[PDB]
This record gives sequence, C-alpha cells and structure tokens, in this order.
Amino acid sequence: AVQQNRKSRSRRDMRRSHDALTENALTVDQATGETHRRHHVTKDGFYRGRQLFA
Amino acid sequence: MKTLSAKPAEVQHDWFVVDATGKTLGRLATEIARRLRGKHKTSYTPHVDTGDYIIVINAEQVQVTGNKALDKKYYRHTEFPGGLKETNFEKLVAHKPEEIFERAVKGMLPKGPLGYAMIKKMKVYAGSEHPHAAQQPQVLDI
Amino acid sequence: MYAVIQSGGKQHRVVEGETLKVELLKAESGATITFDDVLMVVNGDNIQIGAPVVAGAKVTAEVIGHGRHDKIRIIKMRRRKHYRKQQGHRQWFTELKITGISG
Amino acid sequence: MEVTAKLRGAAISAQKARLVADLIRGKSVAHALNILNFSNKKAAVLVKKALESAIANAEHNNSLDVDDLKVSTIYVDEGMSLKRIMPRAKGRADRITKRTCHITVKVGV
Amino acid sequence: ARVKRGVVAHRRHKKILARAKGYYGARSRVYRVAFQAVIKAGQYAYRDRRQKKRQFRALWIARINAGARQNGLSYSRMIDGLKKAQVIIDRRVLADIAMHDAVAFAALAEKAKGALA
RNA sequence: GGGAAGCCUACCUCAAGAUAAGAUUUCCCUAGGACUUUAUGUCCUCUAAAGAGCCGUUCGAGACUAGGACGUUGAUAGGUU
RNA sequence: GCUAAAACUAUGUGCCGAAGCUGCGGAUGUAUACUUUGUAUACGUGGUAGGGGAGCGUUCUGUAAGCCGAUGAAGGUGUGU
RNA sequence: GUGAGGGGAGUGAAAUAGAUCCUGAAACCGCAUGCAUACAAGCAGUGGGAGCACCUUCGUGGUGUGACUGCGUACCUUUUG
Ligand SMILES: [Mg+2]
Repeated sequence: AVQQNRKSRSRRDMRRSHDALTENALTVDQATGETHRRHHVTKDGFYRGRQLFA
Repeated sequence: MKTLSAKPAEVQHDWFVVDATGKTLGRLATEIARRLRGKHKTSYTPHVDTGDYIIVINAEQVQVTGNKALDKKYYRHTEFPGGLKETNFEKLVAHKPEEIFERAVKGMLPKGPLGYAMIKKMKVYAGSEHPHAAQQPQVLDI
Repeated sequence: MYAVIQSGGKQHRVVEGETLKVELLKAESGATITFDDVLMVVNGDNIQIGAPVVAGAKVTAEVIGHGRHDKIRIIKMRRRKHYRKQQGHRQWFTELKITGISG
Repeated sequence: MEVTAKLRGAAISAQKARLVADLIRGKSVAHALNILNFSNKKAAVLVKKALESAIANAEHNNSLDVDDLKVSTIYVDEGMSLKRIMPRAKGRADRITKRTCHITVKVGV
Repeated sequence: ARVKRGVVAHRRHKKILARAKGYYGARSRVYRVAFQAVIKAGQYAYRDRRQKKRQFRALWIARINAGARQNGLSYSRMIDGLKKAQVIIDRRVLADIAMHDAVAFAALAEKAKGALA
C-alpha cells in the first residue's frame, strides 16, 4: 500500500504540529546554590543536604 | 462603481412579532424567509445580511390543508445502517413545534454560511409569550 | 441638485463638479459639451421627470481629456482539440467634468 | 545590534536540530544555557557550542554585557549531503542520504 | 549556428509564473501546474465578463421591486406604467434612485400609477 | 371505540462542539502614573488570587496518553514485624 | 412547500429571460466608388483534419578599424510603461 | 576537544572574490513582518465585495490580505463519444 497522491507541505506540517519539545523541571539547590534537575542528585554529588563523594 | 453594496456596519435589523394562529405553513414561511433575507429593502445585497428579526408566537397553531396533518412525513437518518427515523406533522407539531418552522424556513433560505447567519434571526415559541420585550418588536401581520 | 443624462448608449446620474468617464467622444480637450436631453432633474423637493426629456433643462460639462482603460486579456481554448488563441484589449474613454446643471 | 555565530557542517538533520532551536528561540541566554545543559538531545550539544561562541563574540569583539543578552534570532539551514549505497535483499540497492545542517545564532540586548 | 534555449525559455517560464502569483501550492511554484491555472483563469474571465451584466441587471431589478412594493406596486406593473408614461430612465439609474432617494422614487411610482390609470 | 413479537415510550449505556455551546451550589481577584489613536486605547511601576500543571511515590487505570490515590499536617511504594 | 393552488382546462393583460436583435466605442477581411491614396458605403469575421496569407524572438556572416561600454557590457532580480 | 566551524584583526579595487573560492537561476528547505483562518463540504479559480495593516500626491489614490457571495468536474492523447 502506498499513496496515490503526494502529500502537500501544508498537510505534512499539520502532522508535525504535535512534535514540539518541552522543558525539564529544573530547580535551585539550597545546599549549593546550583541549578539541578528536580529530585535528582547534582552533578557534584549533593542531594538534600548530603554529599556522596568525598 | 456607481452601484453600491450595503455595508454590514450600517445595516439596521428591526424586530417584528408574528402570530401563527390559523396561518398556512408554507404561505407564512415564504414571507418569513423573504423578510429574513431582506428582499423587502431597497438596499438588498446578495452577499450582505440586510434582513430583520422575526419572532413567531403560537407556533403550534399553524395549519396545513388536505390530509397533510397525518400524511406529511418528516425523515431523518442517523448514519448507522438501517437508521432511518420517521415522524409526521401531527406528532411533530404537538411535540417540537419549533422544528417545523425551522425546516420550512431553512428549505427556503440559501444554503451556506450566509444562510446559517440569516436563519439565526428567527425566534419561534410555542406559547403566546416571548422573552424579547427588551427589543420592542412591532406587530407584523403576514 | 442632480440630473440624469445619456452619453455613449448609457445613462449617468451626475452632480455639479463630478468627474466621470464616458465612451470616446470626438470633442477636443478643453471644449465644452452641452446635454439638452436631460431625463430627470431633482432639486431636493422640485422633482422634474421628463416625459422623454425635461423641456428646457441643460447640463454643461468640460472635456478634460482622452485615455485608455487597463489592459484586458482574451483567452480561448478548446480542450483536447488543439485550438488556442489570445488577444489584448484597452477600451478608449473620454473624461468629463460637470460644471453646470440648470433645470 | 546582533552578534552572530555560525556552526557549519554539523552532522545532524536540520529537521532534528530545529526542535532544539525552537525550544530556545527568544529566551534569555542563561535560561537557554540551562535548557541546553539539561537536555538529552544530540542537537543540544551543537546548539550550545554555537550559542557559547556567539556569547564569546559579543563579549570580546563588541564589549556587550552578558546579563542583558538574549537569543534574538536562531535558525537552522540544510547543508551538503553525503550519498551512500545500501544493499537490500535480492540484489536490489537503495541510496542513503546522510544529511548535515548549518546553525546560525544571533544574540542581542 | 548552434542555438542555446536557456535565456528565452527562462523568460517565458518566468512570465507564466509571474502571472500565477497568489495561487495555492504548486499552482504558484511549478510551471506545469501554473500554466494550466493561468489558461483556466483566462477562460473564466472571458465567461464572467458576460455573466457580470446579467448579475448586475438582476440586482437592479430586485432593488426596483423592493421600492415599488414599498410604494404599492409590483416591479412589472411599475415598468409597464413607466413605458406607458414614456419615461425612458434605465434600471441602473432607477435602482440608484430607489436606494438613495426615496422621495424621487415615490414620484416616479406615482407617475407610473397615473399612466396605468 | 377496540385492535399485533411491529412504531413512540418504557429498561441499560453514552450524550451541551445541542457553536441553540444549557442549569445549580460554592470559591477568587476592587492598585497607582504618563500620553493620545478619547478607546474593553498605548507605554511605565506595583501586584500574581481561587486554581491548573511540571516533578516525585504509584494503581485492581493504561500502548503513549487520559483517569484514580498520595507527597512529611504522610501509610503512596518498597522494606520491617 | 402547495388544495376557491403555487394542480388541470380556456381566455386576457403585463413582466423576466441568451454570447440572438438594437444602442455606443474599437479592430479586421472582401467588394464597390474616390479616376495615387487611406477615406466613405455595403456585406462578412464559431471551428478538428487540412489549405492559404502575414509576423515575433534566438545563434552566426557582411554592413562594422563603425556605434554603445569600468561615469559599468552580457547574465540574474524587481518596478514602471 | 590544540577538532570542525566561526567572530574580530590584517591583505586586496572587491572576502556575500576565503580555498569544490567568477556569475549564482529553478525545483526544494528555513527565519521575520502584514492580513486571513478552529460551525464549515468538492479542479482551489473567476466576476463581485466588507474589513484590516502600511504608504500617500489625502482620493473617485497605491501596495498586501481577502470575511461574505453568483458561476465553475485539470492537461495531453485516442475516440461515435
Ligand atoms: Mg547477493
């Protein structure tokens, strides 16, 4: 099965109208003052006032 | 451009009230459609709504001649297989009188966006009372 | 005040000072033309309808110039029959300015 | 005034990079950098490179303050394609297009 | 004397595409589609230059009918009365008067009734 | 007037995108300047409510969604007894 | 939608209705007269296969050791006529 | 990232002549601005026609868009069609 007519650019864009990306949930960490992904350990190993790597 | 078109911002829609007691359905509907479309004004323009507002009272008193009260059929189709539904004038006038006038005038108005806008100016009521006293309609005998 | 005149096989309702384009006339630019066959003269409440023509009425106009309207294309095409032809057209006109109306 | 940086010949489809471009279009540079730093898209790395280059240009060649900058203009253009041959079943062959893109980022105050 | 076709062919195609401005989709971009759209537009224009006179005369007649019925006549009776009264004002001017000057149209209707009497 | 497993009701489910967009109960938001395009007008400053969502623990709900419960004033899941 | 019709039969006044006819402006073919003409009159101008007539543009040769061109050619892209 | 690529500086008459570099058309693909568009059925135009934005010789004007509306089933070939 295959199309009988080529799809127009308008219809192609209409199909793509649902393809937009979204933003992640980012928050400032109180212990360090750095931006981090909410509920995740920071890239330096801090979470909820605890430190993972000495 | 010596022949001018009516401008929608300058159109004036006047309000009228019509009693349907004892009137023949089609011979009343033709006049209602004419005044809804605006054929009675010298500023008539085919692409502009220049008509008036028509309130219809005593809608269930409208009449048909012959044996049409029992024989005139109203059909509709739900788009399911075998979904053809059927009623007649006697039951429809007793149950939903507004649908009779809606069908009659819709059939005589143009079939497009302008016609849909035109038919919104008709208000049909079963009893002898209407809620549009604020618009001060004049009595129209047609 | 306005009057009804006939020019070029057509009719026009005109007022004083109005500028209008009619069919091509042989009068020279800057000349004055008088219509003596006015069909109707209205002066607010004084309304004269000529039986064919209002007797004694006159309309006076001045010839501004001559010109041609915008180009129109004529296209003819019979599908599947190997036939096609085209041509252009610009219609001539004479421009008048009404200077007087007398009922 | 806008300060421009172009990254030409990035090895990714313009259609894929345009999603990240639309994600960061019009925002302030700090917010855009946060979005790019925490995105998991491949195009985010390239867009971040272009944006940081534009910020450095605005800082060094135009002496503009960092705090007032925003992503005023951004768009992605199609680049040169690479053509390859993929062998299919029963001796048939298909042509593969390996697309690239050009990223343009302008920052302004 | 070898002749290259590029310049003249490009000019012709560009002229067709320029006349196709404003059309939807391929009808304003693709020569094979745009050329058909231009010819059909010309055919429609040729036909509608005749249709316009009919439509405008119908509009004039409708407006004259509305005015006559406000003055107590029908359109056909008013036209007959004007013909019997020898008035030769045409429908375009009659409709203009009906739309913009009610008193003059009332006078014309009175003349038509007088001739019909 | 009577008159059928037939028609309209009656029974179950859905149903106001019914654009004619319906009804009821309760809840929230009441600040100052400039100007001309004197207007649900355009720029400033100050405010950000009732709620909704993102995120997380998840489900007898689930393709993704949607829907239900909960997030320390806590038994939502795992563990422990 | 229509029932002393918006049906049927008969009669009469009007009107609508085509690129048909008339009006106004313009082009073109043939003939007749002007005893050069490019002026008047009359009659024509839907068209497949076909036949006849008249032209527009493109490349090259002479005219050209001429004429235009860095005070900007060809080409590309708009606008006006 | 001592990558690719770019922004400055410098050369040059010219760097949008910067290295697969004279000119740089079209299909095709982006970004920006103006208008329209989420109650309405079809070769997508055509004849009308309101409103809006910019320009203005202020209009019986120019440019862009085009609510609403009459009409309207592509082209070529082959065919009685
Ligand atoms: Mg093999």
